[PDB]
Amino acid sequence: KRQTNQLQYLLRVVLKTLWKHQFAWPFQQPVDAVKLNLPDYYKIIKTPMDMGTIKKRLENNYYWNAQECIQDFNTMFTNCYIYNKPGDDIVLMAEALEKLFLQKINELP
Ligand SMILES: CCS(=O)(=O)Nc1ccc(Oc2ccc(F)cc2F)c(-c2cn(C)c(=O)c3[nH]ccc23)c1
Repeated sequence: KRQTNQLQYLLRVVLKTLWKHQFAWPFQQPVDAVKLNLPDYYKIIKTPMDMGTIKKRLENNYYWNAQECIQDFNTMFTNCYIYNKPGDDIVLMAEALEKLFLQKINELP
């Protein structure tokens, strides 16, 4: 049986696949509430999360384990579902990314 590190797999396989997805671009940096005109965002969302922050955490030895990283991805998706209206384009984009994420995480070593 091959021994492959879970956090390494999360960086090189999982994050890489999601980052390249056509719907990844609104999730590659923190939400810019000022430019997007969402003045209530940082009041409703208490733990903001994005793939750019996850990428930095994976590169800067932040995570204790793979589950702490998985929680950051889940926070990013649920923040989107909490803030935005169902049926909004951004929600449809997050749902497609979350479906791909769950597929990739099923094959985690
Ligand atoms: C890179 C971060 S950014 O903030 O610098 N750029 C950025 C650009 C577009 C965005 O969304 C859109 C998507 C598809 C459209 F057709 C129009 C949009 F505006 C969002 C965006 C992200 N997220 C997570 C939300 O929850 C959200 N709610 C409302 C906007 C958003 C963020």
